[PDB]
Amino acid sequence: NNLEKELLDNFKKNITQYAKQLEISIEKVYDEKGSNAQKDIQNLLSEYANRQEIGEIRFIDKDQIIIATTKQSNRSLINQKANDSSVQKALSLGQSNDHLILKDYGGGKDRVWVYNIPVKVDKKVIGNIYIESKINDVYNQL
Amino acid sequence: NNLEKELLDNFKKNITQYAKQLEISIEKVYDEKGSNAQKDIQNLLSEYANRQEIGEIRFIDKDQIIIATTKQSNRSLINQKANDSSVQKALSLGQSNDHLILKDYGGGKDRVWVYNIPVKVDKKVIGNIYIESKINDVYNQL
Repeated sequence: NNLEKELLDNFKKNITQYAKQLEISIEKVYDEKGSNAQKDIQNLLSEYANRQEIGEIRFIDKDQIIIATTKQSNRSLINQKANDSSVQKALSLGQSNDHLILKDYGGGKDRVWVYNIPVKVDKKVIGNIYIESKINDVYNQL
Repeated sequence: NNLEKELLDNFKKNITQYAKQLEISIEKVYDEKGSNAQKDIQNLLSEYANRQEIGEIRFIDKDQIIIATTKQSNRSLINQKANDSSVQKALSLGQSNDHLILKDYGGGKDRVWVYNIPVKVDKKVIGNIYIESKINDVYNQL
């Protein structure tokens, strides 16, 4: 019955927990590790991207330039501006948001759950983690 | 100064990217192409082995039998068990690892960077890609 509801909740919870870990790890690049942060960020992102349920992670800085992406095909978007309202809102409001979108990666219009989490280090919004997660597979694992 | 650091990072990045491509290609043998997989695996491995900076690639299956190797001299190790802890750990933990070892291929003890990447197809660890890369030449190209 509502195994479906628990499956989606658990999926949501995992993603949020991933995203928090990634946000803290990026803070820790500054606060503890120091100090080529883009490289440090790209590596962390590409690590986290290794979950099958994550389709893409990007890091968009406070000037809204994309400085890392985990997708092969979008590497050309690195060092470009991000044309995205949910990202601008996170950068501007300094709070997280999530939303569903429809995206055709080439297999059909897929249900994708986007999560944005601003990265705030010592009182400054330095950027935003943008995550596409494959909420589709929740119905596949269902 | 730290041209050295960038050279090693770039070397590491390339190898990781190779290994990911090879892992996906082996998944795609099952998911898309079908269906004499050992032959399919040996060919892919021997293809990828064509980079000068790759010294050997082996594929070790979940039972830890070596089913492909790109080295002439080790062809006798094909269809033998792999006596290797970094391989067992990848198969068991289902995550990638890397490590440095010292290996004398006959020219002296060389610095070799080993990368292991488990191959997971539709939720099963089916095996592990083991790569020896010639981190030595980074200091030669240096």
